[PDB]
Amino acid sequence: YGRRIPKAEMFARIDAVDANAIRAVADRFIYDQDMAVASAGDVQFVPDYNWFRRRSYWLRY
Amino acid sequence: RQNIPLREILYQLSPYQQDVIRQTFTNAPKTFLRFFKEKGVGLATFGVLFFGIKGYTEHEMHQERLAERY
Repeated sequence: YGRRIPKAEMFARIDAVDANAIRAVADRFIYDQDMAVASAGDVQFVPDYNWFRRRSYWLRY
Repeated sequence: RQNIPLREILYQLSPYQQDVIRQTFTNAPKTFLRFFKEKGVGLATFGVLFFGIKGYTEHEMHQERLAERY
């Protein structure tokens, strides 16, 4: 950050987050976006990319 | 579902980081030529047998109509 954030400012920043802000941030970062999927081990039954990609959005809404 | 012992690493790319229909125009003559090279002998065998036997039968039918012709 180039500085040392005081704990009062970190608390004030955390205290400013409400449900609307969480909804907007999740709408910006998650909804109908590409993702990266990594796996290891016994992964023969892990779904492929199109299965993961279709479940980033809801057609019901 | 079955358990298949297998050692591999699979990479897949997103459908939206790729072109959809632009290598079809490039691979089209090679696909045509490869199809006809792979299935050339059977299609030729079918065509030769069908059309040769049909032509022989049609020629003999015309000959038999001419043999009874007054």
